[PDB]
Amino acid sequence: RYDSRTTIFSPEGRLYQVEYAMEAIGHAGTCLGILANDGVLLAAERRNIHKLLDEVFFSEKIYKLNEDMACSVAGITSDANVLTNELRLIAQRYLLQYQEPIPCEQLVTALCDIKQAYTQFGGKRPFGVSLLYIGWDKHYGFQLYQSDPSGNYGGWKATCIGNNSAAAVSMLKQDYKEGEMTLKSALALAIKVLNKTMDVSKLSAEKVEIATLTRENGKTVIRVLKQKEVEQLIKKHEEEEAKAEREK
Amino acid sequence: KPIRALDEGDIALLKTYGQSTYSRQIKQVEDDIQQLLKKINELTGIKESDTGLAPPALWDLAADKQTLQSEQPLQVARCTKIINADSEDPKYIINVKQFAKFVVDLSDQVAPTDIEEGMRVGVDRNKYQIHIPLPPKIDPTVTMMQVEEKPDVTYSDVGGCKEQIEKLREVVETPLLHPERFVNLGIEPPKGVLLFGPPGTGKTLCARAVANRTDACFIRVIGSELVQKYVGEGARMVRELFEMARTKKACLIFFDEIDAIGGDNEVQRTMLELINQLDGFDPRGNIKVLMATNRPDTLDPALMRPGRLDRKIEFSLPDLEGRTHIFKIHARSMSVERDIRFELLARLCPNSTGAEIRSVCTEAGMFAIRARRKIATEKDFLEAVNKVIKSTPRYMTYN
Amino acid sequence: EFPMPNEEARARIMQIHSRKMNVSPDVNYEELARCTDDFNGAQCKAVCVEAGMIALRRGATELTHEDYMEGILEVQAKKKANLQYYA
Amino acid sequence: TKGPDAASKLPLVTPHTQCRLKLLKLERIKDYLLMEEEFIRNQEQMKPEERSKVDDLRGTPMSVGTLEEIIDDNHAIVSTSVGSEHYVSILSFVDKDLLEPGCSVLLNHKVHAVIGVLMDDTDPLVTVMKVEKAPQETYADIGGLDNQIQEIKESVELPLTHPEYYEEMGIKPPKGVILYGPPGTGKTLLAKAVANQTSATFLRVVGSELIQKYLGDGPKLVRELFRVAEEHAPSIVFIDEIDAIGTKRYDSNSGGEREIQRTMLELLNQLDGFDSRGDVKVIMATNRIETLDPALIRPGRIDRKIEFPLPDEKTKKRIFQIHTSRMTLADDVTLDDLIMAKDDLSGADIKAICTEAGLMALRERRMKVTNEDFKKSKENVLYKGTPEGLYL
Amino acid sequence: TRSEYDRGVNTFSPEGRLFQVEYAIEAIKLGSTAIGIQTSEGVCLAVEKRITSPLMEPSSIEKIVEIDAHIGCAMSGLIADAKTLIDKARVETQNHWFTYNETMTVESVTQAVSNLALQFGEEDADPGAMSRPFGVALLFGGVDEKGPQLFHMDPSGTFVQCDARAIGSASEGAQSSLQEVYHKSMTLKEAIKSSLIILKQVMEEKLNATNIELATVQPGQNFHMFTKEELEEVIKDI
Amino acid sequence: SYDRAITVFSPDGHLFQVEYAQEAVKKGSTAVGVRGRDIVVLGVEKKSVAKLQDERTVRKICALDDNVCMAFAGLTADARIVINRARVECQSHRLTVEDPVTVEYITRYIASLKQRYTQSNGRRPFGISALIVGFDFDGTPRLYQTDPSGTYHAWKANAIGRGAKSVREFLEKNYTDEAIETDDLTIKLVIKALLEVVQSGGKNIELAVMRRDQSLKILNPEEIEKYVAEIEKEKEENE
Ligand SMILES: Nc1ncnc2c1ncn2[C@@H]1O[C@H](COP(=O)(O)OP(=O)(O)OP(=O)(O)O)[C@@H](O)[C@H]1O
Ligand SMILES: Nc1ncnc2c1ncn2[C@@H]1O[C@H](COP(=O)(O)OP(=O)(O)O)[C@@H](O)[C@H]1O
Ligand SMILES: [Mg+2]
Repeated sequence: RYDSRTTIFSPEGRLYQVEYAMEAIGHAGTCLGILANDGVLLAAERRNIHKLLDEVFFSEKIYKLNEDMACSVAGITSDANVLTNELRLIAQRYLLQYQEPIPCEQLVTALCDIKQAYTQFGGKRPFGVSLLYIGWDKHYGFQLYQSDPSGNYGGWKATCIGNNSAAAVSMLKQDYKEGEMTLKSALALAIKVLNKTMDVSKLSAEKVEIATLTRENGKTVIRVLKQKEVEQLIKKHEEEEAKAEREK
Repeated sequence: KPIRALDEGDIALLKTYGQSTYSRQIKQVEDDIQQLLKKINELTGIKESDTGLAPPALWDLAADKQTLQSEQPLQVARCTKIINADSEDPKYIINVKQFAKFVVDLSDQVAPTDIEEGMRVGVDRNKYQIHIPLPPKIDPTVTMMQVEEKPDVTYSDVGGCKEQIEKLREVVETPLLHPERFVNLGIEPPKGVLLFGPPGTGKTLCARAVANRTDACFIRVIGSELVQKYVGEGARMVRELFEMARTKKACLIFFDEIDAIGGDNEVQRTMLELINQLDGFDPRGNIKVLMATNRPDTLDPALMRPGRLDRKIEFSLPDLEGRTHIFKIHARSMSVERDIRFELLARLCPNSTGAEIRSVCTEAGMFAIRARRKIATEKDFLEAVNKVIKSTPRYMTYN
Repeated sequence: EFPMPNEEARARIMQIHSRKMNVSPDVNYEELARCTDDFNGAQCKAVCVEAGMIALRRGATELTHEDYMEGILEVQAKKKANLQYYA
Repeated sequence: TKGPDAASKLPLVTPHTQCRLKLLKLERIKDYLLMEEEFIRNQEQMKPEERSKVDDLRGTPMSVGTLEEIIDDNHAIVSTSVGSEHYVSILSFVDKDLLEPGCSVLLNHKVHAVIGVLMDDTDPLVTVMKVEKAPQETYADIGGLDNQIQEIKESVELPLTHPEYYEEMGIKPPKGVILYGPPGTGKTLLAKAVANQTSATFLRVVGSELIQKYLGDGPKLVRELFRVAEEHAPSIVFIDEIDAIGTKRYDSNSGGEREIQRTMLELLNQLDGFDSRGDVKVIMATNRIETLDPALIRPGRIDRKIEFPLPDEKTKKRIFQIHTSRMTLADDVTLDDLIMAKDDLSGADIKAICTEAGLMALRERRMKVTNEDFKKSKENVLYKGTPEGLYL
Repeated sequence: TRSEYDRGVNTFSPEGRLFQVEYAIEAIKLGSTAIGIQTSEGVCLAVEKRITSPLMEPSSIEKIVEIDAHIGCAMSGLIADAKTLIDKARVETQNHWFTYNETMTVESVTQAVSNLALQFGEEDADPGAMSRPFGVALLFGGVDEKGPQLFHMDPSGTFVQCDARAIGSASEGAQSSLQEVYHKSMTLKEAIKSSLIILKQVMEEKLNATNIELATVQPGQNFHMFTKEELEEVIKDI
Repeated sequence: SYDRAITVFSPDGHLFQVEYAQEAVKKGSTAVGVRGRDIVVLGVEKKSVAKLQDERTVRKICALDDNVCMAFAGLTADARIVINRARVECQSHRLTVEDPVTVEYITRYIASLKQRYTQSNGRRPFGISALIVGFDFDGTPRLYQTDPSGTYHAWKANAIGRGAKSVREFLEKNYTDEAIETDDLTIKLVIKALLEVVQSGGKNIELAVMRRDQSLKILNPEEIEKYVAEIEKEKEENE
């Protein structure tokens, strides 16, 4: 059949290796990002915390790339690390060449060009990694982009990739009020999405990984939600859910 | 929004509400129509079969009563090994169709000489003794064994197989027409040839052409016939056809679709009988066998051994000149214009068998019929070859 | 072990397969044998058969060795390719 | 031979809009049916030696066998239905000229001498395989497939009607035609339409029906079917689902596979048996055309091959018009958004979409289907490609 | 079992045949017919356009191209493969005009083009080159010191002097016709009439202005491709 | 067999990988380009964004240079790569010869790049088809179509992507000399060609127009509704 090296074309025109790289992301941890009026956030699931992981870390799924850049990863760990290192490399190369933080579109296109080159030629397996870039620029303010192992990308305001990503994005689009969400509403929506999309009746703060990017006073600050902060957020959501169910 | 089951009130309202005033009458009339049709079909019935009674001018009723009482019914059986009768063991194995096999004696009417292995023996119903041999009396005008004396197709009709037709000419004519040349060259005349090539190449037609030229009668035998119901006495079939060929003058035996026969108990009887009628029959006869099937290997290995079928003629898909000749041959029998570019059509159908060519001509005729024109045009042939052959890519990268 | 007929074995095979045809002594089996390099057994029988066939093709011209020569040329390779792009 | 016993074919009522004209036409048909039943019943009421002795000579009961050989004018080789065959006599009263290998001779129960011949023997299977009531579907009920309908009419209708063109051009009428395409395209509907408009005997066959358990019953059934078709000439044989027996020929090991191969070789032989000039044509339909034997579809056996592609946009809208021609649609239903959506909608899919839209309308206690009902129905009935984003 | 020798160009068949090169040869039969005739007064090239759509711009379909003012070209095969072959031919002609400052003969032109061809099975392809045989047949015509000259180039890299050669989907029929309709002292005008006659006889569609491109090279004038009006004048006679 | 090898000829002389790459364009989205007396237009079928995708970065029509534009169909990533290479080559050609790149030159470069990507193993062919439009510096209307095989052709009005055959027949039946007399007539022609396949109108349609050297502005979503309203007005006018 036509399931050999990626540089092959099915008679119907499909790139089967690229398609398998697509469908492989469904095995990765669920991560989503939402665009709010005055902030952006990345919510990711810690699928593997058994009992004895040191948690010596800043974020596993979320990776900071530049003083204005942050992204979440979903795919094979090796390709994840390679893509993140290349992201840092290209961002700093743009900063050196132009003395300006790299735009989100430009960096995303650079990474996607690399990924396409990894499926265009050479007999090399495509990067089985899908990304969710978060950042700010003077060109378009706050932007969210969802990458793709095929080398495609798209500008989104709400997107979930990983396991159960289809249902998560479906309910998210069913429950997204564009242009009228602050950071708090976006955080609550992300918590509700993670509740509905993960296989736990009461998800813990350990399984949740949230990082928020916000531009304030001339500079953009990227911070991951501390343990106390994320615990307070999830408890606020569970009391909101309790209020909703008792009212019903 | 939960679906709500249609309540009885909703069912009642929805049924009547908006409806034709005539709708009730229409439905009743249609139902009555169906009931009336059923009633007619019930009251016609009982159509009389009227079995095959001849007019009373032919009924000798007393004689039929006497033949009913006297004439015994004999079951039909297939005989088998003679078990060395020689008047000391007058017994034979006979297989009474699906009933059973038995070992039976003769009858006073019959003699040992006309009973051997393999023919149809009429055994009785008590002792099962063979009471009359019933030769299949096949001589089959009701089925295959074409038995065509001088086929209408001639040397001009066959087109393209020039090398093939020349090899066939040699083998089945130079001994047949000039026996003295083979005699004075000290070589037995070619015992036969196996005409192998892809199906539809026309090997049958080329054989019939040489048959018409030799003025020797052409015998075509199918294999599926004696694979299907007429199995068993196929040995006697080929026995009697070879016999009548001996009675006949110079002949041309031709086995097509023989792959079915070659590819086996009664079948094995058929080819060992033809071994007896080819090796045992002197190879000097004028009953030359013309073997022909697509398969060059499925034939039993004991068949092409020397002293038997000696050469093989490899038919191949017609070339450009062959294809245009076939096109002209098939279009001669059609109402077309006189300026049809048959070379163009031959070019447009590469690697196309002769059957595909005749189908292309037929489709051109149908296309001409479609526009209700009595004469087929070149455009019709172009559309026909576009339809049959090929059952942007070749126009945008090649040029 | 059955070895490939060497030269005189080739001649012997040619001879054996040609005793039923009215072949004259004008022929030279030894030359045909030394022209049967790489030939193996049944190939020589095909040589004899084809030689007889063209002896008929020449017009039933019995008593010929040139037919044996041409037969040695054609045998299995009787089809002549006529293939382009070969210098 | 007796001519074509076509279907009943009650006259079609044209309005179909539940109006007075429909009532008039239906009442007229009912009136004619009533005067037919009156006549048949009253003529049943009004007005009332050698044959008995020949019945006595025949005896009781009389077995039915198939003639296979005739040695002399007073002896033959009949075969009972079991499979056994006997050398039996022919009594005088049996009309000889009707005796032809393959008939149905009537045999005495004891000493199975031929005492008569049965013109009509058709076994229950081949009898039900014959169409009696023409299907209500018609070419008007077929949307699109103009080329397909045109080809089928050229194949099984033009030789039946005025055929002078076929021999005027010198080409043979197309012996047999096969329809292929994805499931639900219209292969069986186009055969129903042919049966509705035919003037010849139509023989519907399931294909898998021909196979029978007992040895020799399969080829016998096929032989009887085509013998009926010829004897019922002109006739049309519709072997639906030919792939049930039409699969690739392979060497057989088990007895059942040998019987299956025997049945198909019999079918192929009998397809070869009749001349193309004969007025018996075969029509075969399948979804897996590629899995058929490349000898049943030989140009010398089945020249035509009618393709049934998934309907295009205009054919889709034609089918939608046909299946919504009996609905009480509103003025808002565009019906164009549905045929827009680049999908693999077929005729069956469009019909199911219409039915589902009607069911949505019923679900809203309304009998007027709207665009929203069609919208939900299309998603409801469509089950189950390229990832979104690769191909723009 | 020819399949094992089918894959790849570096595999020899038991009959010693280069099957992939043979397939490249047969890939010419998918190109439109091109006819070139050699005459003492010059050489003419006639081709079949095979217009896919009346909307297409005819000038884009380049069956006949100019390698140099003194030489002409006709093509049948893959458009891409040809384009590379034509560019190499023009580049080599200009290289000869640079180094030797003379008009290089059409025989040397086809020699150089064949040198670019027949290089599929070579190790010099490391920087990047064709790993498969070129699938386009070349018809080279022009005038040189030996008078007018026509050369046909084989996808394997073989070239031969042909007095009248036809390549394309209809090489066999057009060549068979040219076999008996060609004559040595045939004039250029009657040669062009003969070429158009063969093209009409072999074309699938009727003969008009947009079905044929016509080129001619004579010792006096340079390479001339027949314009619309010249095509009408030469096609009204036929 | 002979299908899973880019540089292997089939027995019938087909490079089946190249044809498969060509067919992969048919799975894209319709894009029709028409050239007029003074205008060239690029009509594409825009995929309807569900609820969140930013249309600003789903660019289907992209400008290689100030004098050339192009619309692709068949693979977004390969399209992006060839777009970047095309603009890099346009800038390099303007560096080498200082005059703006003619449509023929950039089309030839794109075709040669795709060809060199379909002549060796380990290099998958660019599975897109491009419609190059623009004006040469002398002011002539030229439109070009590039095939994944690496070949290019000159078309007066061509369509690519899915349903390109139907739009092709529409243009064959409707491309007239007077149909391009004015810019509005060409716009009407291209809109009608698009609505032949994308029947909804309004949205799902993107147009870019090029008059004589003005740095084309893609028709923004304020007059596309106006232009389709004029189209409907004419449509009810003649019927
Ligand atoms: N062209 C058409 N116009 C109208 N209705 C159609 C059309 N094609 C199919 N249909 C509808 O599809 C239904 C089923 O079609 P049909 O029985 O002909 O399918 P088929 O192609 O023979 O399928 P299969 O081979 O899978 O049994 C019909 O009852 C009819 O209502
Ligand atoms: N060389 C030929 N010249 C004319 N007709 C041919 C030729 N070859 C095949 N045909 C056509 O093929 C049809 C029958 O083919 P047939 O001889 O049965 O094929 P096969 O080679 O399998 O025997 C005839 O109608 C005949 O006209
Ligand atoms: Mg069906």
